[PDB]
Amino acid sequence: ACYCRIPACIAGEAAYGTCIYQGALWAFCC
Repeated sequence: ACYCRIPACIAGEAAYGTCIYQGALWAFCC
């Protein structure tokens, strides 16, 4: 599974780009 997160990816996750969702920019994390 991957996730859109604010402010950042959590433990054991790495960032692969961004999400644009509900008018904000999120980290795209897997």
